[PDB]
Amino acid sequence: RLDLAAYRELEAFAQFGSDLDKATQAKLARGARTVEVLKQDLHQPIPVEKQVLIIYALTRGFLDDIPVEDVRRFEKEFYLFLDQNGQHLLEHIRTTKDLPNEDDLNKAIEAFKKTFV
Amino acid sequence: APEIVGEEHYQVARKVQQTLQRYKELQDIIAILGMDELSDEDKLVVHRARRIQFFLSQNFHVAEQFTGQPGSYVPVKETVRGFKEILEGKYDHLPEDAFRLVGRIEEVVEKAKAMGV
Amino acid sequence: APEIVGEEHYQVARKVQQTLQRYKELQDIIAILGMDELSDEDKLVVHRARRIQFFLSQNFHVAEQFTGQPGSYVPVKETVRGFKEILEGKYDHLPEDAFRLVGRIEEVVEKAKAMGV
Amino acid sequence: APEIVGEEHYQVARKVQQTLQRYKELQDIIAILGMDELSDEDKLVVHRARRIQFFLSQNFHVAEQFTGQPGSYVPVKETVRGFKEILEGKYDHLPEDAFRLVGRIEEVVEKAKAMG
Amino acid sequence: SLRDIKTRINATKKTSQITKAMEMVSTSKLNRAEQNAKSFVPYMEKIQEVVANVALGAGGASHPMLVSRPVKKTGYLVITSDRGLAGAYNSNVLRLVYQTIQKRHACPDEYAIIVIGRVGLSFFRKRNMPVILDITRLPDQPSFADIKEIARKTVGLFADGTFDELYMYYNHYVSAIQQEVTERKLLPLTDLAENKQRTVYEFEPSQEECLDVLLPQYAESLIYGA
Amino acid sequence: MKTIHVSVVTPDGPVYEDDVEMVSVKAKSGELGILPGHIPLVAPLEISAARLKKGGKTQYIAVSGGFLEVRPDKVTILAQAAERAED
Repeated sequence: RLDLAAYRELEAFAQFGSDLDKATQAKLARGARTVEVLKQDLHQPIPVEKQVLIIYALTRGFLDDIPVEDVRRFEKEFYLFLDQNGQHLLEHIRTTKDLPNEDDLNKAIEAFKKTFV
Repeated sequence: APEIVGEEHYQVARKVQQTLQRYKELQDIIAILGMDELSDEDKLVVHRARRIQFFLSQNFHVAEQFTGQPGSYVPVKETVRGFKEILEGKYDHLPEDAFRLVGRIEEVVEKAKAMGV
Repeated sequence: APEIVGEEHYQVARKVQQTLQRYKELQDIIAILGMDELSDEDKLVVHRARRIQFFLSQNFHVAEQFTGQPGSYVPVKETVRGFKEILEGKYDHLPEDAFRLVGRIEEVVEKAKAMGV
Repeated sequence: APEIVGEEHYQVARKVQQTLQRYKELQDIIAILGMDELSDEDKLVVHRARRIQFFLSQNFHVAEQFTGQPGSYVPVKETVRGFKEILEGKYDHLPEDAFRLVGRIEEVVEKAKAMG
Repeated sequence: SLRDIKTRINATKKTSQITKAMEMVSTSKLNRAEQNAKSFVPYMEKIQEVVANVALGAGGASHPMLVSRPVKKTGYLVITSDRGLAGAYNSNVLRLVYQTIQKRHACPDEYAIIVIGRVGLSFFRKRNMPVILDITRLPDQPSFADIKEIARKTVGLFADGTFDELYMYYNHYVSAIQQEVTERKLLPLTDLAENKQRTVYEFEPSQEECLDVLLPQYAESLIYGA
Repeated sequence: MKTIHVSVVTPDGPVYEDDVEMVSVKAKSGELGILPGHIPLVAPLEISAARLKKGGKTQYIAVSGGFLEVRPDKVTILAQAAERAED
């Protein structure tokens, strides 16, 4: 929520990117990616655990290496990777309604990035 | 309603609407600040929005007493083709007035030729 | 319009109304950005419309009891004369304040001289 | 304004309002240029204005269920006193954080002494 | 009507946000520009000291640039911006130049125009003013390396004889609110500030050979300071 | 041994401030060497590098058309562009 609000109040400065300080450039870069990840296709629901995991990936900085045009595809491939080998994380979220262990989560996200292109 | 059009036609139709939405927002900016500041980035949007908007007009068979012309009948394939060309920039060089009150895009090319392009 | 004025006085009256109409068109943009963004020929319109607008005001006999200034009676020929010279540019150098609350066009000259121009 | 406060308390309250208004205008320029350019001249205003803005907060009795703070009741002549001191610069040496979420001015001195 | 008022409100809000961003970024660019001017100061001071010494302290009117000659035509150097939305910044300088050359020139061949920035160039293409040299973007940083060539050309035009006096018209910065139009005579160097101090001066070339390389660089440096 | 402060200045800003013990330039008259206490001397330079010696160690600074201004206590280089060797 914080990132989205800051981006909305910064929108008018985006036209002038070459001139901004690095803090504002960071805020704009985060806002563009947040807006990308909040997109969705009609009639395609997502499970809550997958929603939480992708939002965690966004807000923890893992997604700010990808170009804003790869964010949707990254999300899709990440879901497939989770289906294949993040079953312990998915099960832990389903059962405890809580975030999994941060170190294991970070390892999973970095491992997926090691195979993204 | 995405399916039928969905592969070819839906992508062209939504890209036309996105271009015309941006041009509305630009029109109040455009007047004062905008024609200099927009002239680099956003004039690429405005230059195509002017042409897309002129090409959406047509000459009708029953409107001859109003237009001095006979009418035209455009099949959907040719429509979708022509708008895809204009969005790809194959016609950015032709004058914007050639696009007015024609049928097929070949007719735009012919009218610009007659104008002396 | 038609008869009486129609030759001499009609040309002056229509030139006055045309100038005040164009000033009224510009006033909208003058409000936001001032006179710094006008074209050099559209700046002359403002320059002379201010003079014409101030010269249309007058000092009345009955307003002496508000203000110690005695009023003035101005003939139609002098009225037409004065507005013709202002429209030609004969007094484009005088401060606009010399035109306020006077009778004949000569009083503008004397008032500016009194003001110290 | 007029009667009661109008002699003592209205002079203190008007100085508090003028100081916080000045800081709001400064808040736009402070962000880029003003971090350096305020830092001498306007830091005298900003350093005191942030301490006034923190001292206006308080620990509520009802807040004890959110955080373990007993909460306090501060009389009008004590708040008039404390703000007069801060406006006089008695307490500028204390960190801004010492002024936060506290009762009378003395507890600011105690909080600062406890945090160093 | 109510709908028209709603549309006007939205339009006015959109433009206000854009002018507010354009204000803050100009505020940043002003701060960087002032620092950039202060950066240049030691070199501007050293060359002026040495020039005073060499030309006035040690010698006399032996170089063409120091010597007044009767004026066969004068060149006007005017610095204006490349885009609008500044209040009177360009119109002031253009007005001063136009008025001065109108009041002290009768026929077009008496003068030439060297201009910087699109706005002044257009102001002179309007009318039929004889503009000899131009440049535009000077991407205000112009790394300064880009403006070296326009400066050498103007000095060389004076040198070859096409000018007898050369002037500079530009806005001078006082503060955020006060920018004062300014005219300075760029050549000849008819008035040089004195200082007494000097060090052990060498003579690998002569006085004349020293001047032949010194004076053009001093003029180019005055242009860059303006 | 004796030190002299050397300054390479450009219109963009500074470029080198230090007190090396030698300094070899390529001036109009030819190659020039400078020791501390040198008599005042001004001389133009052409495109070359200025060699600076500190403790035997040598330093190179490229100079694009400068002017040398020598004082017994300080030496100034006024170059229109000048970059260090490693820059």
